[PDB]
Parts: sequence; C-alpha cells; structure tokens
Amino acid sequence: KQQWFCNSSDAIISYSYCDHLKFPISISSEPCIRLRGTNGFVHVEFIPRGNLKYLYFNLFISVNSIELPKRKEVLCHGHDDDYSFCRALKGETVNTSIPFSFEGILFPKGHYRCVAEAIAGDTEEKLFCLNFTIIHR
Amino acid sequence: KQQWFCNSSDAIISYSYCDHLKFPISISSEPCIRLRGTNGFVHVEFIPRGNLKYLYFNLFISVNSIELPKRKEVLCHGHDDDYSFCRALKGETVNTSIPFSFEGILFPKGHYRCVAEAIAGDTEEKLFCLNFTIIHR
Amino acid sequence: PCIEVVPNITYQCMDQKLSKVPDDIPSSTKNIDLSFNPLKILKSYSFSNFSELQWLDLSRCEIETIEDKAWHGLHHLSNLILTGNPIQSFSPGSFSGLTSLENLVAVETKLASLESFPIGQLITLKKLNVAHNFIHSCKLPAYFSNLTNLVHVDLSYNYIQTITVNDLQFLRENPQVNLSLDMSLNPIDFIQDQAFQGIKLHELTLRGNFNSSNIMKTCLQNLAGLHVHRLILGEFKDERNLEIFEPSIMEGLCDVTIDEFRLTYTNDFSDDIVKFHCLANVSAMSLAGVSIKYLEDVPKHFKWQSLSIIRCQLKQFPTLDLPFLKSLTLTMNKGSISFKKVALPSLSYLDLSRNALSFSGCCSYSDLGTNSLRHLDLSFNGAIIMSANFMGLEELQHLDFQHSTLKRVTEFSAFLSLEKLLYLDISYTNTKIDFDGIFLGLTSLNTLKMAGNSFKDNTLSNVFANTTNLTFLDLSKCQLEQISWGVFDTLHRLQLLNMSHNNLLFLDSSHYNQLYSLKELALDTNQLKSVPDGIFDRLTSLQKIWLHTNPWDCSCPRIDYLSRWLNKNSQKEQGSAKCSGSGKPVRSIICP
Amino acid sequence: IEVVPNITYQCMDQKLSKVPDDIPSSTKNIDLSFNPLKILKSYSFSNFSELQWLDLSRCEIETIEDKAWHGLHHLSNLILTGNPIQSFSPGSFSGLTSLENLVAVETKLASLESFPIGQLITLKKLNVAHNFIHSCKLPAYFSNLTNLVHVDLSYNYIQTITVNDLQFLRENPQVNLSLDMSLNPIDFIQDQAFQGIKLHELTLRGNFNSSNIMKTCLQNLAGLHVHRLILGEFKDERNLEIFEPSIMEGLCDVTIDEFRLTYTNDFSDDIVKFHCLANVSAMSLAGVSIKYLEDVPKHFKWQSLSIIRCQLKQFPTLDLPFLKSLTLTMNKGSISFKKVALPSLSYLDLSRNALSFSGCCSYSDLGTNSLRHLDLSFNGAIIMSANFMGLEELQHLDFQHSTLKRVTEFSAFLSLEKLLYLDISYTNTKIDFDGIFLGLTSLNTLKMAGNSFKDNTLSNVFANTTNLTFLDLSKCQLEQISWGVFDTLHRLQLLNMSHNNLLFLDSSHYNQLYSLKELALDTNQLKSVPDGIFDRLTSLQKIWLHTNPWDCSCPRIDYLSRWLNKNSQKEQGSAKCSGSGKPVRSIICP
Ligand SMILES: CCCCCCCCCCC[C@@H](O)CC(=O)N[C@H]1[C@@H](OP(=O)(O)O)O[C@H](CO)[C@@H](O)[C@@H]1OC(=O)C[C@H](O)CCCCCCCCCCC
Ligand SMILES: CCCCCCCCCCC[C@@H](O)CC(=O)N[C@H]1[C@@H](OP(=O)(O)O)O[C@H](CO)[C@@H](O)[C@@H]1OC(=O)C[C@H](O)CCCCCCCCCCC
Ligand SMILES: *[C@@H]1O[C@H](CO)[C@@H](O[C@@H]2O[C@H](CO)[C@@H](O)[C@H](O)[C@H]2NC(C)=O)[C@H](O)[C@H]1NC(C)=O
Ligand SMILES: *[C@@H]1O[C@H](CO)[C@@H](O[C@@H]2O[C@H](CO)[C@@H](O)[C@H](O)[C@H]2NC(C)=O)[C@H](O)[C@H]1NC(C)=O
Ligand SMILES: *[C@@H]1O[C@H](CO)[C@@H](O[C@H]2O[C@H](CO)[C@@H](O)[C@H](O)[C@H]2NC(C)=O)[C@H](O)[C@H]1NC(C)=O
Ligand SMILES: *[C@@H]1O[C@H](CO)[C@@H](O[C@H]2O[C@H](CO)[C@@H](O)[C@H](O)[C@H]2NC(C)=O)[C@H](O)[C@H]1NC(C)=O
Ligand SMILES: *[C@@H]1O[C@H](CO)[C@@H](O[C@H]2O[C@H](CO)[C@@H](O)[C@H](O)[C@H]2NC(C)=O)[C@H](O)[C@H]1NC(C)=O
Ligand SMILES: *[C@H]1O[C@H](CO)[C@@H](O[C@@H]2O[C@H](CO)[C@@H](O)[C@H](O)[C@H]2NC(C)=O)[C@H](O)[C@H]1NC(C)=O
Ligand SMILES: *[C@H]1O[C@H](CO)[C@@H](O[C@H]2O[C@H](CO)[C@@H](O)[C@H](O)[C@H]2NC(C)=O)[C@H](O)[C@H]1NC(C)=O
Ligand SMILES: *[C@@H]1O[C@H](CO)[C@@H](O)[C@H](O)[C@H]1NC(C)=O
Ligand SMILES: *[C@@H]1O[C@H](CO)[C@@H](O)[C@H](O)[C@H]1NC(C)=O
Ligand SMILES: *[C@@H]1O[C@H](CO)[C@@H](O)[C@H](O)[C@H]1NC(C)=O
Ligand SMILES: *[C@@H]1O[C@H](CO)[C@@H](O)[C@H](O)[C@H]1NC(C)=O
Ligand SMILES: *[C@H]1O[C@H](CO)[C@@H](O)[C@H](O)[C@H]1NC(C)=O
Repeated sequence: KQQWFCNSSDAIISYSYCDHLKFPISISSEPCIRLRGTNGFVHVEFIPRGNLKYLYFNLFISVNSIELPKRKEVLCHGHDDDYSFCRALKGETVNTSIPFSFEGILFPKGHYRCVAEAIAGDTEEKLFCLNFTIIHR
Repeated sequence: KQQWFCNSSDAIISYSYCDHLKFPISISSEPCIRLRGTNGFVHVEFIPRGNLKYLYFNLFISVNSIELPKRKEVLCHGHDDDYSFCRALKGETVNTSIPFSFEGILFPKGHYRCVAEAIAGDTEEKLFCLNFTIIHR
Repeated sequence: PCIEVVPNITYQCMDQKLSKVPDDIPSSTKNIDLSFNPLKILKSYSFSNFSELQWLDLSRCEIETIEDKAWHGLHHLSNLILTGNPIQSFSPGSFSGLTSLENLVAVETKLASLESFPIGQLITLKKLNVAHNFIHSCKLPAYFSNLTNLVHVDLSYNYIQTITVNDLQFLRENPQVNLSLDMSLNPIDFIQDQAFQGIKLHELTLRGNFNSSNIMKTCLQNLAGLHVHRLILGEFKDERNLEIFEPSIMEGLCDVTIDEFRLTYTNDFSDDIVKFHCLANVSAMSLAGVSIKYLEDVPKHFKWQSLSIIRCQLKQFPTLDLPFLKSLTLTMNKGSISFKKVALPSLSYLDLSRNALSFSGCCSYSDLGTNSLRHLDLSFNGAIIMSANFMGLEELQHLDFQHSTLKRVTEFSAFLSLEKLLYLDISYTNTKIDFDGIFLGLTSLNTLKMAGNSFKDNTLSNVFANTTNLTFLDLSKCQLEQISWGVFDTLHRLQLLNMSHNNLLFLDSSHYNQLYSLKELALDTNQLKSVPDGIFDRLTSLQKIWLHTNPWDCSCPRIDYLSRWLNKNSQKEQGSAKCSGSGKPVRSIICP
Repeated sequence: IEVVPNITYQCMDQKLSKVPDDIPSSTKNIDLSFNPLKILKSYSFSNFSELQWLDLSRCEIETIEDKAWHGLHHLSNLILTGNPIQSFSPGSFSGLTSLENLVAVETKLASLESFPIGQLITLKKLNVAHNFIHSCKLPAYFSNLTNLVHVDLSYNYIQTITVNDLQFLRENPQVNLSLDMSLNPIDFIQDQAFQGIKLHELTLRGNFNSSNIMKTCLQNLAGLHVHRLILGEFKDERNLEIFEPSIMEGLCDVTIDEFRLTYTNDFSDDIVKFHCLANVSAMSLAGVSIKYLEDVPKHFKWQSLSIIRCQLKQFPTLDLPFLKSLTLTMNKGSISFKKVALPSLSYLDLSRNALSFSGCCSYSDLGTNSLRHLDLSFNGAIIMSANFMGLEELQHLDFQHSTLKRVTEFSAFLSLEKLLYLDISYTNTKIDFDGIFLGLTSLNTLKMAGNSFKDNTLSNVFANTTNLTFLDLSKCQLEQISWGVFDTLHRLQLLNMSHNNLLFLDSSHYNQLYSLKELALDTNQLKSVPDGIFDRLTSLQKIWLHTNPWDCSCPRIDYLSRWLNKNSQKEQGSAKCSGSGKPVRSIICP
C-alpha cells in the first residue's frame, strides 16, 4: 500500500507502512532523491504517538537480499537539538520540512529495501515504521 | 661475571655475559643511568662477530620477576642509518660513543633483569648477549 | 479493554477507540493513558473513583469541553496532559480539586491567553506548558503572586511579537521570585527600552525567534539590565535562519548579566563569537550543534569555569590557557581531530569522549597542565598511544578508555602512578594482556571493566595481585579458555565477577575459596560441560548466579551436586541452566 | 661444522692452527674467521678448487706468502678484513681467475698506488675502508679492470681531493664508477677537480667538522655529473654546529639525478626547498629532523620523494605535478592525513606512521587517477567513508595492522574493479555484512587473517570475488562455514583456515576445489573428517592437518589414515593421534 513515490536520474524511491506499525505519518522529499548527490528538503507531516525529545531511527537496510547490519541514526539527542520538532510532545501537530544535502558514494545497483523504525528514546516505544523501496541505476 | 657496574642517584646497573653466549664487548655509560632522567653516552668497543648492517636487539626484561614481553629495538635498518658502525663488518674493530637522552616515566622499584641479545638481521645470528641487572630505589 | 502494565497501578488505554472513561479499572490505578481516544467531552466526576491517580494523560483526545467538576476525586494528581485538545472555554476553576498538581500541560489547547486561564488556585504548580497556542502576551497575570511554587513556564511557538515594560511588570514586584521562561519559536520584533530592567530570571530560552540580524541585534540591546542564570540562544536547521550573523549582534549582552551562556545551531557562524568581548564574565560557556571550526586565542582574563563543546565541527583541537577553568568537555565532534597539549591548571574534569580523537603520548602533567584532574574520559575515540604512566596526574579517580584503541598498555606499567584511581574502563580497547604487571599502581581501584579484550594463550593470568579493593570485575567477552592458579585469591571485597561470554572448558575450585564478599557471578554462555563438586559452597555472600548457555552434561551421578545445588538455590539462579540434548532444566534433574 | 651437506662448512673461532686437510674438496663456502693463522701458506688450499666464497676475517694474519691463492680459479668473494697483513708484495693476488669482490678492511694498507691488484679484470667491487690511505688518487691500473664499479674508501685519512687524483676518470667517461668517501676528514677540494667527471653514486657522509669547510668543498665539486649523491652525517661523530641551506649553493654547479640526505645534527626545513635541488628526479630524506614540508615550488622536477624515519609534525602539503611516487614511512610522530593534489601520482606508500585518516578513500584525497599502489599498513584509525570513487586504477591495497573503521557499513571497495591484491589482516574487522567485498572482481590475493565473523561463521562474502587464487582466513576465530561459500572460487590455488576453532568440516566446501594446490587446516579443533572429503582435490600439492586432536578409533580414522598414508608426500607437518601421539599416516584399520 504505497503512500508515496518519486522517480529520478537514478533512483525510484517509494514507501509503504510497515506490516506491524501503521501509525500515520506523511513524508516527502524535494527533489526526488538522486543517489549520486542531492540537496533538498524532507517534508514531514504527522502527529506523534510519543514525545520526540529523544527521537532516533533504526534502519534495516538490504541490497538484493543482503542485509546490512542494523544502522542507527539519532535526530534528537535531547539537549539543545537542531530541530524544532524535537520539542514536540505526544499528540501535537508537526509540520516542518528539513533540509538535507549529500554527495554520493558509488552504491551497487539493484533493489534496496530499508525499513525505518522511528523511536522515542525516552521510552523505546516505536513511534512509526516506514518501509521504503529503492531501485537504482 | 660482573663485567662492569655503576650506581646512580636512583639506580644500580651492572652486567655480565649471558650464560651461553660469551662473545666479548665492553660497554658503559657516562654518566651512570638515572632512571628518572639522563643525557650521556654509551661507550662501546668490541669486534663484531658479524656485519652490523642490520644490527638490532631483543630485550628480555623482567621487573621483580614479572616478565615483560620480549621487546625489539632496531639500531641499524641497513639504509641511511644514523650511526657510523652500521657500516662495520665482521672482524673490523669498533670503538664509539653513542649519544642518548631520555625523560623518566615512573618505574616500579626493585629488581630488574634485562638480557640484551644483539642480532645481525642479515644472517640473523647472535653477535653478543649481556645480562644486565638494574636495582631501582 | 485497556492494556495491563503494572497491574492495579499503571495501565494503558491509549488508542482504544474509546467512547469515554471506563469504570472497569482498578480504583487503585495511579497511571492512566487515554490519549488518542475520541472522548470529545469530559463529563464531570469522570475521574471520580480513580481516586489515587498521579499521572493523567489525555493527549489528542478530541476534547472540546471540560464540563467542569471533572477533576474532583483527584486530590493527589500531579501530572495532567491535555495536549492537542480543542478546548476553547476553560470556565473558571475548571481545574477543580487538583490540589496536588505540580505539572500542567496544555500545549496546542487552542489557547488565546493566561488572562482567560483558571489556574490561580493551584498553588502546588511548578511547571506550566502552553507552547503551541494562540498567545500574544509575554505578560504574566497578577495571580502568579498566588502560585508560590511555579518555577518554569513555556510560551514557545505562540505569536508573541513584542515585549513591554508591562509584560514583565510583575517580576519587578517580586524580585524574590525564581522563574524560567521559554520563548523559542515566537516571531519577535520588538522589546522596548527598560523592558528588562531589574528582572530576576533563571532560565530564558530564545530560540528561532528572529528573522534577521537587525531585529535580533536591536531586540538584544533591549534586554539590558536583566540578571539571568542561563541564557540559551540560537536558531534551528528547520526554520528561518539569519542569513548573516556577526558578533556585534550581541552587543549589550554586556549590560545583561549572565552566569551560564549556551549557544546552539546557527546558519551563519563566526569563530570570533566565543572570543567576543561581552562573554568574559560567564562561569559556564557552552556550545551545541555549532559550526565553530577553530577555537584559539580565547582571552586569558575570561572567567569561564566550565566550557562545553558538543556536536560542533572543530578542525583542530583547542588552544586554551584559561586559568580558571574547572571542566572542559568536548564531545561528539564531526572531525577526527588529534589531541594537542594544554595548560589549564584549574582543571578537574575532562570529557573528551566520542571524537575519534587521536592522542599520542598519553598521559602526564605536561599534556594538560593541572595536578588536580579527577576525571579523564577518553572513551569512544581512536588511537591512544600510551607512552607515559600518569606522572603528575595522581589525583585521578575516573579513567575511561572504553571503545578506543589503546596501544602499548602492556609494555610497561601504564597506570603505575594512579594510586587513587577508583574506576577503570578499558573494555573494548583491543588490548591483549601480555604482561602481568599491567595494573600495578592501582591499589585503590574499585571498578575494573575490561570486557571485549583478550589474553596471552587465552589464559586469565595473575593480573589482580594488588588491586585488592576491587568490587566490580568484568571479563566478559575476553576469549578466556582457562584461569591460572591463584588469580582471585586476594579479591576478598569483590562483589560482582562477570566471566560470561568466554570459552571456558572447566572451572577450578581453587578460585572461589576466598571471594568472601561476592554477591554476583556470571558464568553464562561459556562451554562448560560440568563443574567440580562443592565449588560454590564457600561463596557465602552469594545472591545471583548466571549459568545458562553452557552445554551442561546431565548424566547422573555427575550432574548431582549442581542440580541439587541449583534446586536448593533456584532463587539465586538467573536465567535457566539446561541439559545438552534433552534441553531440560538443570534444577529439574534428580539422581538416585 | 657443515651447514650444507658437503658443500659449505663453518670453521669460525676454532683455535685452528691453519686450514684443515680434513674438509671436503667440493666445499663452496668456507669461513675460518676468528682463527689464529698469521700466514696464508703457499698453495695453502690448492685442493679446495670448487670454491666461490672464502672469508678469513680477523684471522690475525701478518703475511701473504707467495701463491697462497692456488688453485682458486672460480673464487668470487674474498674477505681478509681485520688482518694486519700490512705489505702486499707483487705476490699475493695470484690467479684469482674470477674475483668479483675483494674486502681488505682494516688490513693496515696505506695506498692503492702500490696495492697489487693489477690484472684481476673480473673485479666488480673493491672495499678498502678503515685503513691508513691518505690519498684519494685513483691508480692507472684501473684501466685494466673495466669491470670495477664500486670502491669503498671509508674511514681513511684523506683530506684532499686534487685534479690529478681524478685524472683517471677524466680520461674514461665510459667507465661507470662509484665511490664512498664517508668518514674522511676532507678539508680541501682543489678547484676544477670535478670538471668532466662522472660518478654513478658518491657518498659524502661524516666528512666535515665545520660549516664553512663543507661549503667550500662542496663548491669544488662544480661540473660533476653524478647519478645519486648522498650527504649528511652520523650521531656518533662530531657534527656540524650550524647547517645553513646556503652551504649547499654550488650543488647548483653539479648534476644530480638522485639526491639523498641523512641525519644532520642541525637541520632546517628550508634546506630541502633549496633552489639547487629543483632538477633532481628523486629526492629522499632519511633520518632527518624535518618537521614541516609545505611550500615546495611547483617548478621542482621531482618524480619521486621518499621521507623515511623523519619527524614530520604534520602531513606534507604537496602540489608537485610530476611526482610519480611518494613514500612516507616510519614517521616519528603520529600524524594525520591531509589531502594533497598529485596528478602524476602512481605509487603512494604511507605505511608505519601511526597515521590516522578520516574519510578514506577517493579521488579528492589525492588528486590522481593513475594510482596503482596504496599502502596504509601499520597505521592508526582509518575511517572508511568513501569507497574509492576516482581510484579505480588500483591494483594493490594494503591495510595490515591498521585499525579500519566502518568498512563493514557499506561496500567499501566497490569501485576497485581492477584490484589484484588486498590485505586487511589484523585490522580487527568483524565481518557483519556479506556484501563487504562487492566490486573486487579482478582480485587474486585476499589476506584477511586475524579478524572475525559474526557468529564465528564464515559467511558468503566471496560470491563475486572470483579470480581469487590465494585466500587467507587464518586466525579469524572461525567455528563453522556457511554453505555455498567457496563454490565460485574456480581459480583458487591456496586456502588457509589454520588457527581457527573448527570442530567439523563439511565435504561440500572442498569438493570442486579442483584448482587447489595448498590447503592448511592445522591448529583447529578437528577430531574427524567426512569420508571422501579430499578426493576431488586433484591439483593438491600440500596439506597441513597437524595440531588437531584427531580421534584414531577404527573404523573412524579409516579414510584419513589411509589417505594420508597414500598421500604422505603432500602432508606438511604431522597429524598425530590424541592420547598416544602416533601419526595418523601410520594407523591401519582392520
Ligand atoms: C551498500 C549499502 C549502502 C548503505 C548506504 C547507507 C550507509 C552508507 C554509509 C556511508 C556514508 C557514511 O559512512 C559517510 C557519510 O555519510 N558521508 C557524508 C560526509 O562525507 P565526508 O566525505 O566524510 O565529509 O559528509 C559529506 C558532506 O555532508 C557528505 O557528502 C557525505 O554523504 C554521504 O556520502 C552519504 C551517502 O552518500 C548516503 C546517502 C544516503 C541516501 C539517502 C537515501 C534515502 C532513501 C529513503 C529512506 C528513508
Ligand atoms: C615496568 C617498566 C619496564 C619496561 C620499561 C621499558 C619500556 C618503557 C617504554 C615506555 C616509553 C616508550 O613507550 C615511549 C618512549 O620511548 N618515550 C620517549 C619519547 O617520549 P614522548 O612520550 O614521545 O615525548 O621521546 C622522548 C624524547 O626523546 C624521550 O624522553 C622518552 O623517553 C622515555 O619515555 C623512555 C623511558 O623513560 C624508558 C627509559 C629507558 C631506561 C634505560 C635503562 C638503562 C639500562 C639498559 C639495560 C639494557
Ligand atoms: C531556580 O529554578 C531552578 C528550577 O527549579 C532551580 O533548580 C536547579 O536548576 C535546574 C533547572 O534547570 C533544576 O532542574 C536542578 O535540579 C537545579 N540544580 C541542580 C544542580 O540540580 C534553581 O536552583 C532555582 N534557583 C534558586 C536560586 O533557587
Ligand atoms: C597459514 O597461516 C598461518 C597463520 O597465519 C601461517 O603462519 C604460520 O604460523 C605462524 C603465525 O603466522 C608463523 O610465524 C609461521 O611462520 C607459520 N608456520 C610455519 C610452519 O612457518 C602459515 O604459514 C600459513 N600457511 C600457508 C601455507 O599459507
Ligand atoms: C516491507 O515490504 C516488503 C515488500 O512487501 C515485505 O516483504 C514482502 O515482500 C517480499 C518480497 O519483497 C515477499 O516475497 C514476501 O512474501 C513479503 N513478506 C512476507 C513476510 O511475506 C516486508 O515484509 C515489509 N516490512 C516489514 C515486515 O516490516
Ligand atoms: C556479564 O556480561 C554480559 C555480556 O557483556 C552482560 O550482558 C549484557 O551485554 C550483552 C552483550 O551480549 C547484551 O545482550 C545486554 O545488553 C546485556 N545482557 C542482558 C541480559 O541485557 C551481562 O549484563 C553481564 N552480567 C552481569 C553484570 O551480571
Ligand atoms: C653503473 O653501475 C652500477 C653498479 O653496478 C649499476 O647498478 C645500479 O643501477 C641499477 C639500475 O640502474 C640497479 O639495478 C643496481 O642495483 C644499482 N646498483 C647500485 C649500487 O646502485 C648502474 O646501473 C650503472 N649505471 C647506470 C646509469 O645504469
Ligand atoms: C644472567 O644472570 C642471571 C643471574 O644474575 C641468571 O639468573 C640465574 O638463572 C639461572 C637459571 O638457569 C639460575 O642458575 C640462577 O638461579 C639465576 N640466578 C638468579 C639470581 O636468579 C640468568 O640466567 C642469566 N642470563 C641468561 C641465562 O641468559
Ligand atoms: C564582565 O562583567 C564584570 C562583572 O562585574 C564587569 O566588571 C569587571 O571587568 C571590568 C573590565 O575591565 C573591570 O574594570 C573590573 O575589574 C570588573 N568589575 C567588577 C565589578 O567585577 C565587566 O563590565 C564585564 N566585562 C566586559 C569586558 O564586558
Ligand atoms: C505544511 O507546509 C506546507 C507549505 O506550503 C503546506 O503546503 C502544508 O499544507 C503545511 N501545513 C498544513 C497544516 O497542511
Ligand atoms: C676508544 O675511544 C676512546 C675515546 O677517547 C679512547 O680513549 C680509547 O683508548 C679508544 N680505544 C682505542 C683502542 O683506540
Ligand atoms: C634546472 O633546469 C632549467 C632548465 O634546464 C635551467 O634553467 C636551470 O639551470 C636548472 N638548474 C639547476 C641544474 O640547478
Ligand atoms: C554478483 O552476482 C550476483 C548474481 O549474478 C548479482 O545478483 C550481484 O548483485 C552481483 N554483484 C554486484 C551487483 O555487485
Ligand atoms: C603487590 O606488589 C607490591 C608492589 O610491587 C608489593 O609490595 C607486594 O608484594 C604485592 N602486594 C602484597 C599485598 O603483597
């Protein structure tokens, strides 16, 4: 059940919700991601099921079935953080859009998965879980 | 046994030949080593039983009966070496005073042993082997 | 309905598609979470027979009306969370009976102001959160005279554009009132002259307020007068950042009186800002998320007593001669910088963790310039080369190296002069203990953590011979295959020994005869098929023991001592020891 | 003492009266050193004719009497050092039909003029160091010895070099010769003395007491053409107090392909930026207290730069656009890598510096596309963050003993499709991710000893690493191996899995290894082997199974004891039975 997609010079990104955590959120890039390199924005719209003071992610990436080991990525360290949304409390409105910028590594070609569990550090309660699908050329 | 000795403001050094290697050398320091810190010269006169092009040492140190792992100290790498004598050949007379300098780290007190095999990394044979005894206070 | 969390005590009705409050709940409940239920309205005496609730959470409950009288049976309720509720009318005393309330959270409760806010009875209050609302007044109603215990207030993300001498008119009346204010994310353009004259603020947070330099510059000049403890200042990666940012913008901070300054992320940054002249008399300078790249030439007169750099971008390690500095903290640096000598004779606390820092010739007086350092955290870094055993640093109680790559530590007694050391962590340092004098000198040591390392011939040698007052010892994940004789004969004050996650093949009763004060012993997940008889019998202070994930051989008469022993002691065993093949527990087995 | 059976014997320090009759007539090397001899007798060894190498060092000898060297019609190396055989009368060098190398160090000799080595046309190397020679003068008999290419004149009494001394070389610009002048107190070199002379290499180490004297002496090398010049001093000798770069001017009157500095008591970073070095093709420091090396002028024509056992405080900045080769090795410091721009760069060696290196590796690090060899061994933390975009011409990568970070977090060698050789041994890498070696499809040689795998299971990482001829998985704490693991490696000739903790082998790995020559499995924990396991190991030349606790029960040990007995010539070391000690070769099941 896609909730989004986008095409680009190399990537065809797309995501559905996770079979086990459907809590709602809506999210988008701008531009669509080029894996070769990219500056843009991540538009995020949703209302969290827990405080984002200690927001972080768990990424379960995999290329052509080859699991990469669990990758972790912190967004809100819970002190003088760089994002507005870090102050969001449980069940508050969140609209922001986050700038990002990166120059690419040479990624192997083919079919990537990535589940991104968002998580509230204060409670380890899962806030949400997307399930991306990237195809690269 | 005692081939030489000297005592300083915190140490008392002395050597003999090694039980099973007697090939001769007469070495000494001026001043006598203070483990806390010392600038001086190591005077060395002897006849190499081998080329010195790759002279190195194996130090088997031991503090109050606790053996440290074998320690290795190259003197001649056989290439643009810092000392006259790396050029010396088996048989050639060798006489020199080698400058040295250090600042003391803290040494535990008591009975050290250091046997120093000298080795000719060309043939890998033994040139000579002193058995020192430092007594620190 | 509802979940089962700590029964009759904490429950979770979150997102239970609930019409309204269910009575099918133990009256003794002290924690409810109803958030995410279409309650729509708070029919009064709702929370009547939930008489000892502490923590009420009604976030995103779609509630429009608090039919007052709703909070009646709740003498002792402290936390009340009403976030994301469309409450327009807070009809007076709506907060009725909440006599013990300390913390009130009414974020995104569609609130126009504090004037219209019926909270003047709740003396018990300390924290008040009205972020994300429709407020425009910085001003604090006169009923705060009544709220003695209110100490913090959060107005961030409202519409306050202006701060007058009246908005603050109240703090002047009581300059023996400790209050802290957060006004981050409020599009502020005007503070008038003398607005902040003779004001007593603890924490003032001004983040992401200003749309450009001149507004800030000027708004800032007009804080003049204020005595503040902690001023937090900066913007946010996800909001409008001042295109330009020059130190001049904090002219007049020199009229504002600060003991702790705290700078955060900022689109444009200037290395000259922390040298900037108006910060000289802070006692706690501090940076976070800031793209500062060098930090040299900080003027020597400055009276910073703690400095702290966190998630910044230093390209090279600070040059600092600050003589009044008691605590330095540089951490989570972008770089991979390399340590350089300093001279901070007042220094007592150095946390250089998480920088991929590299440190050559550690550690002695020469490196730091204090003789009063007590805490050195060099954890989560790169190559630390030990060419010096802490001569000069003998005042130290906490050395952490964990997860850094220590080198040469086994080539001399590298901790010899650390006779006062209480805690050592070298866990995960890729160290292979080749030398039995590794720990000489460490006679006071209590905690020793040295997991994830390894031993010559995989043998636990006699390295503890005079680390006598050791009370915690972790040798987990050290690839041990066996244990030399005598090793533990002296650790009489040892309480926790972890030797789990190793490859031990047997144990030897010659180790446990004298661990008189030992309460905890992990030996799980090794490869023991068996244990000598009577091995645990002299462990007189023992409480917990782990023995699982070993292939225990349960053939009788072999397995008798242990089965018996664990059965008698089942209480102490943690996890569950099991038999090879059958898979059955060990305490289960009964020999003839 | 014979070391080689009937072909070399060592008689050193044997209080030997004189040569033994005893010893065989075939012996090819012989060493009588540290023996009292005093006279090399006449015909002293006519019988030892099949002889290549003779050494008589410190034999206390005072007289070479006549025709001692017969027959000696094939002797190449002769070593008389440390014998007081002062006077060599035209009757000592008899019949060395084939002498390449003569060593008369410390033989009291006082001049070459009268030194009797006239018709030894074969000679390649003369060494006369540590003697009493007072004259640089190169004899005319040198015309007869067109083989000679190297003379050692070291540790003698030479103070002067004079135009007639080097006349011989003026009248022989076809002769290729090399001189080692080191440790002579040379105070004067006459003007024009090095006009029209060519040396291959000249070594002037430890000659000068005084700054000025060096300056003037160096002056009068003017006109010299020399392939490799070697300058500096030693630490156990009287050095120069001051060494100002200007002391080098007038090297710009001499012509040098390869310059080489060594230890210099006093040294100035700007000495290596001297203008008179700009046209040297190979610059090289060694033992020097250089601390910075930054603003080197772009006109410099250096094609290779070697910094060794120096003291750099900071990684050099360099834009030398014809530098083809950079070796920075054994640095005193720990230093950390900084970007450079070396577009001619093809061979970088940065080993053994305790070097740290954030964001390894890609084009922007170096500024070349022609890098064929990168060696970052024996260093600190190397943080893998790019995967070699731009560096795809790499054939040899070495990481040994450095601490490699993040290498398991992506396919970090992805772009190295041309890579032949990879060493990641002792990098303490814990392999988590089966795609770690993606990209390495040209790869022959993979060394990854002393690491480890998740769950101590050798997993499927060689799926696409298909031209592997040599794989070393020794010391990786292995307990078992995933299933298809080796099925791709059709070209594999060597597999090391020794020093691991395997308890069982599975036969599916080792069938199909038809190309395999060497297989090491010693020093695991094996007790047994699937019947059949080694049958299709057709190319097999060597197998190691020793240091395993083999169970020699019958009928269990049947296949193997048989097999190993039949293949006894291939087994390296010996597989012994647990308990007894008996070779598994020798068990016979009934
Ligand atoms: C085979 C499996 C691959 C899995 C990919 C994920 C893991 C990749 C880890 C490698 C990158 C990381 O270790 C280093 C990194 O982050 N580099 C950024 C950094 O570069 P430096 O050169 O070190 O300054 O800072 C630079 C300046 O900011 C910046 O240029 C560099 O950025 C990168 O190289 C990051 C990579 O290019 C990754 C790009 C992420 C792609 C986003 C996909 C989103 C899909 C939707 C899922 C939510
Ligand atoms: C339980 C102890 C037994 C083991 C003792 C032996 C091993 C000691 C090794 C520790 C020191 C070594 O790792 C680093 C070193 O080399 N330091 C020298 C170096 O100092 P920096 O740290 O680089 O400034 O460079 C400086 C500048 O030159 C120099 O001053 C420093 O000097 C030292 O640290 C050397 C130590 O003080 C060791 C002294 C050796 C004493 C000689 C004994 C004499 C008898 C010899 C018998 C064979
Ligand atoms: C003023 O208010 C604060 C908050 O109640 C007091 O408490 C200190 O500061 C923080 C708030 O940021 C508290 O959480 C800490 O617990 C307190 N400090 C420490 C070290 O724990 C502060 O003390 C008050 N000031 C005065 C003078 O009473
Ligand atoms: C297989 O691996 C081992 C271990 O790495 C090799 O090295 C042997 O063991 C030690 C440790 O490296 C060395 O010092 C020895 O020199 C090696 N053994 C012998 C008998 O010399 C071993 O050489 C490797 N064998 C092959 C064929 O590659
Ligand atoms: C994430 O999405 C994938 C794609 O739908 C889910 O896996 C499914 O797709 C597989 C191939 O991609 C199918 O072959 C599988 O049948 C199917 N998965 C299962 C378990 O049947 C994946 O499960 C999704 N995310 C999760 C579980 O978090
Ligand atoms: C003894 O050591 C082990 C291993 O370090 C400890 O287990 C912890 O670390 C594990 C690493 O494998 C992690 O799985 C866990 O975070 C943690 N164990 C559990 C059950 O959470 C264990 O804590 C130590 N035992 C003690 C202190 O008794
Ligand atoms: C001159 O003779 C020398 C000595 O034999 C030759 O040998 C040198 O140069 C070779 C390559 O050019 C090397 O392979 C030799 O090992 C090297 N020997 C020494 C001591 O440097 C040299 O080739 C001849 N000259 C030229 C210009 O080729
Ligand atoms: C160097 O001398 C020491 C004694 O000064 C030797 O130590 C002796 O070791 C042998 C072991 O065979 C014993 O005979 C003695 O009991 C030891 N004496 C003491 C005081 O310990 C040492 O063996 C010598 N060096 C060697 C063997 O290389
Ligand atoms: C820092 O605040 C102090 C707090 O009193 C101010 O005064 C000090 O610094 C002055 C700068 O020269 C000195 O003249 C005084 O000795 C000292 N005075 C007091 C009362 O402490 C000062 O205004 C502030 N400094 C700056 C540079 O803004
Ligand atoms: C979030 O921001 C964008 C900017 O235009 C807007 O389109 C979106 O609808 C915003 N907010 C809401 C509440 O939808
Ligand atoms: C070796 O050198 C010293 C240094 O002066 C000298 O006294 C000694 O006699 C020399 N020995 C010989 C044989 O020259
Ligand atoms: C370097 O080469 C150029 C061009 O041949 C020339 O102008 C200059 O004289 C040379 N300098 C030397 C050899 O010192
Ligand atoms: C290696 O080969 C397999 C099977 O053909 C392929 O799926 C895999 O992705 C290849 N390696 C890459 C793309 O790096
Ligand atoms: C530990 O060693 C110390 C110092 O080397 C020594 O005094 C003692 O013999 C040991 N400790 C005890 C309690 O004996």
